[PDB]
Order: sequence, then structure tokens, then C-alpha cells
Amino acid sequence: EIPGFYNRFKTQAEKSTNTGLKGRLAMPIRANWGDVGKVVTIKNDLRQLKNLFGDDMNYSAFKLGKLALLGNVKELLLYRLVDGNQKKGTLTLKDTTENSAKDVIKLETKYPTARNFNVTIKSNLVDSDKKDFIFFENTKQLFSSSIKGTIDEIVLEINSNLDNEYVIATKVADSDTILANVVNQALEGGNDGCTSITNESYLKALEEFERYSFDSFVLDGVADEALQETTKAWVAKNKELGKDILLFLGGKTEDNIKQINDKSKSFNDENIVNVGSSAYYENIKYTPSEVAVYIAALSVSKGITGSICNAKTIFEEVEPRLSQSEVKECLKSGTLVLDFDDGDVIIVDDVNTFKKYVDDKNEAMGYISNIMFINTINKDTSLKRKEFVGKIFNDATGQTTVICALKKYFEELMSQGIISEFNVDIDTELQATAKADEFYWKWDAVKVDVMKKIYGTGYL
Amino acid sequence: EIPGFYNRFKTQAEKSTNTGLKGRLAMPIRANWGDVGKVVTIKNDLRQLKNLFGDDMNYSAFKLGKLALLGNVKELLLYRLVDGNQKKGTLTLKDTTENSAKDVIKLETKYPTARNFNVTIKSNLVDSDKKDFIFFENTKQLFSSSIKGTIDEIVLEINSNLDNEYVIATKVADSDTILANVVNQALEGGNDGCTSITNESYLKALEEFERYSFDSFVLDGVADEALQETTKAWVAKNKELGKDILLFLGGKTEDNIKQINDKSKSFNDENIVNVGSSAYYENIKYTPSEVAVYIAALSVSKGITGSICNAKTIFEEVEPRLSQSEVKECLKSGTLVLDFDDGDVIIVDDVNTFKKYVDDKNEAMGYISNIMFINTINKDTSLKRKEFVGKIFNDATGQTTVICALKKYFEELMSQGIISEFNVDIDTELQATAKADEFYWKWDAVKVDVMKKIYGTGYL
Amino acid sequence: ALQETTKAWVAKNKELGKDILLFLGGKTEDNIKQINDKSKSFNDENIVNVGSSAYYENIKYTPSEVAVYIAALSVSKGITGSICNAKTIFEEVEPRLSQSEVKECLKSGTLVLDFDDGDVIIVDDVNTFKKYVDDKNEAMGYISNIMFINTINKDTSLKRKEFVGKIFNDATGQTTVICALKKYFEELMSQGIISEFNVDIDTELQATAKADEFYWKWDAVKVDVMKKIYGTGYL
Amino acid sequence: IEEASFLNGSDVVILIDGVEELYMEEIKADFEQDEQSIKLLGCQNEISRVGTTKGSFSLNGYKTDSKFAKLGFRSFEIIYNLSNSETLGYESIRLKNCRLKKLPLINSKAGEIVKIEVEGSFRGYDLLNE
Amino acid sequence: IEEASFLNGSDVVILIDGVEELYMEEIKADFEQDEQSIKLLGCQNEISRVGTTKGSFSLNGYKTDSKFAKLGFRSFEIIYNLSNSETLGYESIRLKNCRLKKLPLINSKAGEIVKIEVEGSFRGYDLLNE
Repeated sequence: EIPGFYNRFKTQAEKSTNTGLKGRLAMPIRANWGDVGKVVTIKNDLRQLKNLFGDDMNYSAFKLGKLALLGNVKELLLYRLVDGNQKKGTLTLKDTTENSAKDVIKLETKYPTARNFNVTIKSNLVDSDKKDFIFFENTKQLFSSSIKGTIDEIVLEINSNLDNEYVIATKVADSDTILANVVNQALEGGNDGCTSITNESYLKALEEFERYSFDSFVLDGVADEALQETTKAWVAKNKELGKDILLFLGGKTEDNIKQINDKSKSFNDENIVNVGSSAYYENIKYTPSEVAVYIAALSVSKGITGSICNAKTIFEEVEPRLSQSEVKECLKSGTLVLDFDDGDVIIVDDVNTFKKYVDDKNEAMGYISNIMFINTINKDTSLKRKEFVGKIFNDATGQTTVICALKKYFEELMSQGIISEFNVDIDTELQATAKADEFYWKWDAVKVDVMKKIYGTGYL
Repeated sequence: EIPGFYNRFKTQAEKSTNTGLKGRLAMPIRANWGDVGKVVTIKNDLRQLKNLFGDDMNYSAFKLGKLALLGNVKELLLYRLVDGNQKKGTLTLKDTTENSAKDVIKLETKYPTARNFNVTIKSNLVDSDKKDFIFFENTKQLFSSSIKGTIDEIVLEINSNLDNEYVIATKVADSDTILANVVNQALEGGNDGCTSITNESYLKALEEFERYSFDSFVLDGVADEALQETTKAWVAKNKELGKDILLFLGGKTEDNIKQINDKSKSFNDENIVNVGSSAYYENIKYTPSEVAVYIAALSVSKGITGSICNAKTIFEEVEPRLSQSEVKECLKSGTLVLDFDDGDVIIVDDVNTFKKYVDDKNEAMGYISNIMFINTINKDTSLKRKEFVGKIFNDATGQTTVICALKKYFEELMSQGIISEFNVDIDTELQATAKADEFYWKWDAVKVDVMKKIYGTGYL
Repeated sequence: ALQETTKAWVAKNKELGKDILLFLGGKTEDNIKQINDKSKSFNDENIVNVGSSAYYENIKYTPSEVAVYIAALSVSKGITGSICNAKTIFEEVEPRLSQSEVKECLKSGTLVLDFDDGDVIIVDDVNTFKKYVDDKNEAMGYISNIMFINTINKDTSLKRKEFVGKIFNDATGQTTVICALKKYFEELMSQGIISEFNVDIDTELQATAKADEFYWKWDAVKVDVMKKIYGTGYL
Repeated sequence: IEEASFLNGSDVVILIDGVEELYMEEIKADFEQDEQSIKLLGCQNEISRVGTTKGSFSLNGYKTDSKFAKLGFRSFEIIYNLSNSETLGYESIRLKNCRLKKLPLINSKAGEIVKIEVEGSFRGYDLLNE
Repeated sequence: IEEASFLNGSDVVILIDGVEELYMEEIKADFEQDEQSIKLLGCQNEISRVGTTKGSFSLNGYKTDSKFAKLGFRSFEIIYNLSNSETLGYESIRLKNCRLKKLPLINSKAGEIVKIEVEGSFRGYDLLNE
């Protein structure tokens, strides 16, 4: 650019998203259009989501990504999910200079899709050699330009201009012939993307989601029992490996109150969550599995120093409803249930599927907040290997540096008020029997209490 | 519009309602016509009521809504009540271009009804292709327009013009044929709306009334014992859940003085009220259950800082009448009785069905004003969860902020003169034994005294 | 052809940064539909057309000639003024229209004089950019707002003669920049042109800025001017 | 708790009429009420209400020029920036229509460094940053 | 930053009525407003305006003659020069129509050096150099 003022009014509609966002979320989005075979890290902004994964509400990708980002997740990791048969729309242009037409350009969708992506090509009025190339999306123009009739320039402009994000042009053969005039030709040779959503395709996506670490996994709001079981085994394997993933799910609409209670009691995992109530927002319905996307997003956004026991959810109506004794029974079974406590929806309690506890374990770990808190500690202490294991000695000096670093992490953690008191010391009982390489330590903590139940005794 | 003065005289008959209105009321209106399956929030203005729920006096909807709004309720929440068999009036238009006529338009009532909603269609004199479409209501014109003979334009104008509020036109099939000339064809395929008023239909409506919160519920002035019992169980369930609803009812005309006294003593609920006296206003009779609509409306309008013990009711005559000893017996039984103390009717006392008290409870709670006052406190303190539960710590700082907020609410409440003195502090006795999450507090108050009995000793 | 050439000229100037408000007028041959279509053809913020001829001192002025006086009055008002219903010196105009037809013509984006009393009065202060779209606001389709935005862009753009290449890009320099811009807005607020304003650093973009670049943002709220007045009579 | 929240005097830069002032020792600025006291017949405590606001500043430093003597009693502005170092946040305050109450023409002692101290009033303030 | 900008009291020479004064310890001079405060009905802050200007000086030193006692209450001038050494710049201020408020006739203590302290007023000032 050149030195000087450049005053340029921007419309007020183009507001950026909020700033109070935290945490990371995974999303195997069933996108009709988008990036196949790779995970994309969308920021707070909704703009990359719609630019990369369509604007249509019926698309699970856009709908559930909108839910997650209204859940105020800082980074939302999207992986497009398509069937194996699903492929790129493809078309070939041809010339009319010769008596018999021949292929000179192939227009393929930039990524696999079978949406209503149409093409139109005609002669340019300004210059005879030039041609006008136009692209349509559901009868909406996307790209429009006039380029010389040479196939090289046509392919160059098509692959160069950013409005051609939905198509790649590749030169079939060297030629400068005048192209054929075709009107509203749909790119074909693929599938929808939300159709033929299969277990093996999720399992591929889950393997692609093993690239990165997540505060929680959401399954992209699909209530299939087989898919829930596969993702459950996946997260269990990850936890056994050490990667902590908090899985969020939801029941179907057919399930009655007893059935959803039994489904929740069937899950007895610390890091699995189910939503047993559908919701409505902007007059559009969300099944409990779709609502689980927003629930997971808000859980991750709160992360630590927060909980979603009675958070003010954006939803304006929910179903079904229950009495206090019945809500007690449902919570004991371990179901998360939204309630319409005032004009806006409010969660009943921050509970996970591990409400069914036993005497050898404590009751505090049956809540999502405590699972996220323990997982965050185990990760954060487990993050201390990049300078620490194989790079430190096993003498008193090294052990004291270890305890100093761990105490530093706990003290900084105490600085946010998350903990009231803590202890970190050597585990002498085990360390006496330790092998030379092994180092053993122990820690205590006391989470700060948060008011949940308040009783007022009136008089007059 | 365009800049300039636009002086437009408005007739004096079109006066808006008063301004001194308060409170919210529920109304399961048995409307011959109106919005089925949804609750509508009518404002102070009577105009939305008649526009949406007919102008006819025999309609329970209009009659009782007029009572409620002369009761000066700020917001009146109406839910139309119709039987399951009750449906939309429906008719089909047909063309005469061919030898055999065929359907091209269906005219269905916008909402379920079977009123005398007639249609008339004829040729347009100005243009041959145009046709005149007219709609009648009890031999009163509603809509009139001339539109091209094309079915698309006809359906568009019928669904567009606001005078077609009682009908929707839908194009059966694509056609431009000239319609048949039909004169005064009544829409059929439904029921009245005030007929076949059944318990299950109320129970649906009550579930639809669970959408929102009400200062009081009125039952729409139906004195059926089964309906009273069902609504009684409903409000009891809501109170157990925490939603406070003040139910208003009324006895039948057949009941004698002893029978109505026994009926009132049968009800021993704090938040149930019965009217045992019918009234006449504008020479039209209202049974005690219908009068209970206005009584509830005035109770809600007064809300707090008011009572209806001897309020100047609009009614100009009541029945039956009693002596002072008999009025004492009836009030002890717990019956609300209107009296014609002067040219306008006046209530005897602000009493609820819970006059029959016992030693373990106090006498002050057997009055409607105290029930509304305690309910308002319990709600207003209970409204302090949207920023307060799950979002505050359980230390001395958090507890002191809690007490500060509750004291603020009481002090603002004291500002209206509702209370003479109050106290809000920690409940130390219970708080010593509290669990870490639990917070316990207590409060005292002294309602300001209101003169009811005045004795003058004369001398000469 | 001349209108098109001057249109391209002013568009080039605006792209360069020089803001010129072009004023034009239709011919006498054009009927009401033709002039409406001509106005809708122009969809530029800084182009104006007059679709009505006038007479003054018994001498006729075609709508393009009358556009000279219209532009002159627009410039004379400049800021703190508008020509929506200004008392023009002309004593007769043509052609005339009904209120619904005036509404249609204004929606098309035609400036039309009217003989409201013994002296001529403008109908509304509208430009050819009445045809707006959702991504932009409605307020910018008026001549007053175009002149106001152009005046701001120029006046802020006049702050280079001591300011660019002559100031540092540290917190002190940026704060002096914001102080000067706030001073200009405050003096602008002194004439009552604005009810409230804000001028601050554009932190979102400034975080990603290059070392030389400085990014700022501003808000304003123009004072409302009565245009429509409705009186409800009783007796 | 947090050491980083504290702000030292060394993180201060002062601009007098747009040019930085480097040889200053301390600065003060207050925006004071003319608080109105109200006593009512039925009530037994005073009611206080906001009156007209006045600004007062003082500005002590070391003399290096006759800037304030030339400046006279003309109106000027003071932009005061207090920055954090451990954190990147900063406060900026602009005092408007600042005017000296008295001119420090002469102030010197036998063996001390020549210091300059001024006081004055300002109309209002803009909290530019924070 | 720059060490050289600071000015010491040792770079001071004072002229009382054109003759240099050598035995002075400190000097002060201020030109003070009678600032006028304005409150307006539509506005919620005070407006300050410049009033009449008065000069006040004080001048402390060591007694070596009865110069000020002879001088009485006659009008005199004070020329104050403050020079820089590391730089060649200097300030010169001329106080005009200076007049003593009181005569230091006697000021002595038991075992201390006899000091003289005077105060007064001046009409205006000329900033000769800077």
C-alpha cells in the first residue's frame, strides 16, 4: 500500500464474536460441503465455519458448529465426515471450433461434495476471444469473471480467484480453442455428505481426531447406539493410554423417562455424558444428541473455574418435564436434563453418567466439573515431560526441583481460587521400596465449595 | 412515509384502556374462535381480545376476558380451549371452464372453528378475468376484494390481506380457470368450541399453561367439580415443585348457604379461593365461577400494596344475601361473598379457603393478601438464581454478598411501605451443622397494619 | 455520454480518495417511468439527478439546469443543513405526482421539486443510492449523510500535512493521534452535528498490525432532525 | 497477591500540549464535587447530592526551560499515561482546558537544583485507556 | 535523560535596582491569578476564567548592609538570571515595580549569622531571555 489515511466504513452487521472463550472441542461434522480427510481448527469467529462448511441449516456441520460456537468454545476442531462412495462433483468443458467437440477443461469440486453447484459459460461481449465464466450455488452466484479464451488463462483464473473455493479447474490438454456455451450444468460424481453416514467412516474420523487433544468429544450429535458404543470404546482406549477425552452424547426422542434413565445407568463411565431432553432455539428443534453439542461446548468453555449445573443456556424451550421426586430419580440414574426455569432454559445439575458410585470411591467424582478438574490436573502434571523425563537426575536435588515445579503449578492454580489448600511432597512409603529410576510423589487438594443448595426459613 | 404534517382526526370512541394495571393472569378460555394450541399474552388493551377471540357475549372467551380486563390485570394470558373433535371449518372452490368441475382452492379457517363464517364469490364487473371474493361473519362482511382469476393471485391476496384473519386459502393445483360462483357457503368440518368442553382438554391446556408463571389461575369460570379437583391437584403439584399459583373458583347456583359453606370447608388449601355468590353487571348475569374470573383479576391487579377485602367492584347486583351472624358463619367456613353495600357491589372480606387454621400455624395466613405476599417473597428470593447459584463461592465473602442482595430486596420492598421492619441474617443454628455446599439463612418481617374494623362511641 | 463520463470521473476520484458529489438532471422528454428507471440505473452514493424542470423569473430551467441550483444549495448547507424541504427560489415546477406516485419515484431514487406553496419546495433529500441492500444501512441513501461522511473522511484525511512521516509509531504518537482526532470530533460536536462519539485504537486489527501501520476506529450518532410529524385531532 | 498489578512512578510519561515532559518529579489531578447537603424535616440523616465538578492539578518538576513562563495563563492539555511493564496494560488520562493558577517565574535556593512547581485547574477529563 | 539540562542554584546572579546582590540564599517569584469561577444553569462543571494578575516575591539572604532599610517602600526592579554551564543558554527575568511588604529592620539570633528575609509584590514581568 501507499502512505496515507484510508477511511473505510464497515457495516455494523459484521460484528466479531465475543472474547470470553476458552477450551478446545472436537466435532466430526457431517458436512455436505467442506474439508474431507483433515481436521480444521476454527477460531471463535463464525465466519470461517460458514465459509468452509456451508450456510445451510439442514447441514449438520453448520447447525452443530453454530451450537458449539454459541457454546463459546475458544477453538472448535472440525473434521468433515463423508461416506466412502461420496466423491467430488465433476464436469468437463469442451470446445466447438472443430466439428467434433473435445475435452479441454475439467471442473471438479475443490473438496468432495454433490451440492447444487452449477456452472455457466458464455461469450464475452467486450472481447471476442474472452469468455464469461460464472458459478452458481442453489441459484446464487458465487464467481463471475471474463478471461481470455486460452485454456491456460481460464484455468489460472479459476484456480486463482478466491470465489472459486468450490471448484478446481485443470487443463485436460493444451489448447486455445473457443469453449462450448453451457448453461446451468450441475457438478456430478459424488454424494450429499450427510447421507450414508456409517460406522467405519466415524472410525476413520476418530483416528483423524487422534491428531490433537480435546477437552471434550461430542460425536457431532448422532444418537446411533453403535456409534455411541464405538466412541465409548475409543475414549476408554484413550484414557487407558493417558489421553483424557470427555465424551458427550444424547438419547433419542423415542425414549421414555424410564428408558432414558436405564440408558444413563447403563453408562457407568467417569468421562461419558448423555443429554436426555431435546430443546428448541430460534424456533428450530434440536434433538438431545444435537443439544449435547452445545452442552459439551459450554462445559469446555467453562472448563475450570466454572460449572454448568444451572447455567443460563441460550435455548428457549425444552422437553420432556418431570416433578422434583422424578427429577431426583432421574439424576440418581445419572441423566442430564434441561429445564425451563424462567424465560430462558437452565440446566438442572452438573452430573455425568458415573452418578452410580460405590463405597470404595467417593461421591465427588460423579460430577462433570470434578472430572474436568481431575483431567486437567492429570494432563497439566503430565505436560511436565518435555524438559523433565530423561533430562533430570534422580537425586535429592532433582527430586526437590520436581516438587518445586509441581508446587509451582499448584500455587498458580490456587491463584485463580480453584483450590483452598494443597500439599505436594515425596511419597516416602512407596519411595523406600522404589527402584533407582522410579520417582514417587503424592498430592492433596481441597476444591473450593460452590453454593448449590440454599434454604430460607421465613417468619412473620 | 414522506416528510410533512399528517393531521388525522380519530374518533373519541377509540379510547385506550387505563394505565394503573399490574400482575399476570391465566385464562383457559373456551373460545368459539381463536388461537388453538398456544397461549397468547394480551396486553391491557381490549382490542386484541375481541380481534382474536370474537366479539360475542355468549362466547366464554370474550365474556370472561372482558371480566378479567375490567379487573385491570396488566397481562392476561389466554389459551383457547376446544374439544379434540373440534376442527377447522373447510370448503373447496371449483372452476366451471370444463364440463366437470374440479378443485383448485381450499378455504380453511385460520384456526379451528365452526362459526357462521360464510363465503361468496362472483365475477368482477370492471375486469372479466377478475373475480370478487367476499367473506361474511353472522351476516356481517369481513373481507372484500377483486383479484385476477388466476388461482395464484387469489390465494396470495386471501392469505395476505389482514381482513382474511378467519381463513387461509391454499392452492389445490396449478390452474388459471375461472372459479364457480357460490353464494353464502358456510365453512364446515369442525365444532363450536364452547361445546364438548372436557377434562382431558383442560389437562392439555394446563400443561400448555405450564409455559409461563402466573399470579393466579382462574379455570375460565367453569364450576365442574372434576375440573376443580384436577386444577387443584395441578396447582398443588406446582407448589410442591415451587411454582406458586393462586387458584380461584366458584360454586354453582344450585348450592344453598349450608352447601357452599361445606364446599369451602372442604377446600383447606392456602392457594385456593372460591366465590359463593353470583353477580349481575350491565344487566347480564355472571355465575359465581364466572365472577371468580373478575375476582382473581382484581386480586392480581392489586397484587401487593393492595387487597380486595372491600374493594369497589364494578358489579351492580349480587345474590344471595345473609345476616351479620350468618356472614360470620360463612366467613369462618371460608367463603368469599360479595355484598351490595351501596349502589355498587363491595366484597365482604379478603379470605381464602384456608380460614380453617390450627394451633401450629398462625391466623394471618388465611387471607388472600398474605398468600400473595408470601408467594411474591418466595418467588422474588427464588428469582435470585440466574447469577447466584453455581456462580458464587461458599465463603464469608459470598455469604455476605448473598445477605446484602437479600437485604437490598427487602429494603426496596420496605420502600413501598409494604413492611414496617425486617431482618435478614445467617441461620447460625442450622449453619453450624451445614454441609459444605449448603447455605442457610433466615428472615423476619412485619407487614404494615391496614384498618379493617373501626368503632365509634357516640354521645349527645 | 457526458453524464457517463463525469460519473466515471467522480468514481475514479473517489477511488483515489477525492470525494466529489455529482449532480445531474433528466431531460424534458422523459416520462415518469423513464426518469424513475434512469434514477434506478444510477446506484452510486455520490451521484444525484433532478427529474423535474422549473421556472423562475418567468424563465424556464430544464432539470439539468435546475440541478446547478440544487447542487449549489446542497453545498451551501453543507453540514448542519439539508435540502429535504428547503425553500427554493423557483416559483413553478413540473411535472407533478400523487403521494403514492411520489413514494414510488422516491423509492426509485429521483429528486423531485414540488410547488407546495407560492414558492417551490423540495420533496426529500435523496440521492441515486436509495436502492440499498441488507449488508449496508439505509441512512447512507441521503445527500446529507453522503456530504457528512465525505466531510469526515476529508477532515480526518486532511491530518497528513504534519502527521504522516513526521510522527513516531509508539504509544506517545498514537495517543497524540487519538487526541487530535478526538479534538476534531469534539469541535464537530460543538456545532450540534453529533449527539455522541467515540474514538479509540482498533485493538483487534492493531494486534496483527505491521510496525508501520496504525489502526483506529470511530463511532458517531448524528442528531435526529424532524421530518415526519403526525397530529391526532379531537373535538 | 499479584506483584505485577502494582504500578511504579517510573512507568509514567507526561505530555504538556502534545510534547513530552521528561523532567517532572510528581503530578496530581483531582475532580472534586461541590457536594450539596440536604436536611429534611421527616428524616434524621443528611442527604448528599452531586454538585458542580471542578478539576485541580499540581505538577512539580525540575526546571530546564521557561516553558511555563512563556505558556502564561493560556489553556493547555495534559495527557498522562501510566503503563504496566509485567503486564501490557496501561491507563491514559487527558485533562482538558488546563490553566495555571500562578506562574513559577523564580524559584531557586542556594545549593539545590532549581525546581519548578505549578498548580491549576481543568474543566473535564477523558479516560482514553485503562 | 540529559544531565546537562538541570540548572543548579549556583548559576544564579541577582540584580536589585541594577546592582548585583551577592549574599542571597534563596529567591521566589510568582504571578498569581484571581481566578474567576463560573457556574452555569445548563452545565454541570465549573468554568474558570483569568482574573487580575498579581506578583509576589520573597528574597532571603545574609545581612551585609542596611540596603533594604534605606530602600524603604520605594519601588525597585529585580533582574534574575539563571544560566547553564554545560550548555550556554540562560534565562533572564525582570520583575518590575517591586515593592517591599515589610522592612527587615532587625533579625538576629544568639549565635547564628545575621540573615535578612524580605517579601513584596510586583506588577508585571519581562522574560528577557530563555
